[PDB]
Amino acid sequence: PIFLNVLEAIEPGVVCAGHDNNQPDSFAALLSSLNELGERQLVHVVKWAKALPGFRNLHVDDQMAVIQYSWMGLMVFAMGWRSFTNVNSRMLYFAPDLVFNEYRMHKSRMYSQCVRMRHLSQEFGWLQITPQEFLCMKALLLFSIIPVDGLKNQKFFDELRMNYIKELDRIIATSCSRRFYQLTKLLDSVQPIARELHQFTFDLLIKSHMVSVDFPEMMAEIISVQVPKILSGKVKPIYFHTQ
Ligand SMILES: C[C@]1(O)CC[C@H]2[C@@H]3CCC4=CC(=O)CCC4=C3C=C[C@@]21C
Repeated sequence: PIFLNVLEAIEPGVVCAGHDNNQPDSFAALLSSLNELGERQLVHVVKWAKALPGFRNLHVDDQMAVIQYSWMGLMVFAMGWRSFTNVNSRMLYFAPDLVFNEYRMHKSRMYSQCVRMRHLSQEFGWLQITPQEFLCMKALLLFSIIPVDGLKNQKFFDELRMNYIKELDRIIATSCSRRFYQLTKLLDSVQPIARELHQFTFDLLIKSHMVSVDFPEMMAEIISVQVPKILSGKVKPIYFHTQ
């Protein structure tokens, strides 16, 4: 009741990219649209996270940090879910006005990464993830990447993360054990994907001026300030099982 009531009530609604589907696809136009969509989704991720049960118990500085580190994985996870519920994972449903088909996957120069994300999407089907499990897993996904040196107040974070794990546990509840195993495995699988995208968007930002790919304000900031901390090993994901 209560926990899930909150997660359902705060789930963001549909977000459009504002892409112009009439002009021919192209590396520059597709990625620039994705970046605009990224900026827009970021606004929602922030509002969503701040409304999560117990989130404000975290030190104010830790709050923005965990959101900026988890942003990529969060977007990837929700996207895979939208792709599964809308186009049965046949394509990547980034937004109602920005669906990637085989051709866009290739023209965006993100084919292998898109293949990886499509696999994630398909897993929602293969595992028959319920909407409730999806919401719990997405929440937990927000608390799955932190600085090696710890946050301002690691204790509140560890406590909060532990609670979201217990919540996923209740929703699942020798079948419980098997289900918990496969869902935590799925959650772990998001990280390697998020890392490839972190590397890709970072490289893209550095040469964005040469390829005509625009990066909105807040994203350009996150990719140049928070993402390199992840790429250089200062910030690491928290895996359930050893990789
Ligand atoms: C194109 C790029 O710069 C590299 C990877 C892209 C990511 C891929 C994951 C993603 C999922 C969504 O549903 C919203 C937009 C979205 C992105 C928008 C811009 C990024 C960060």
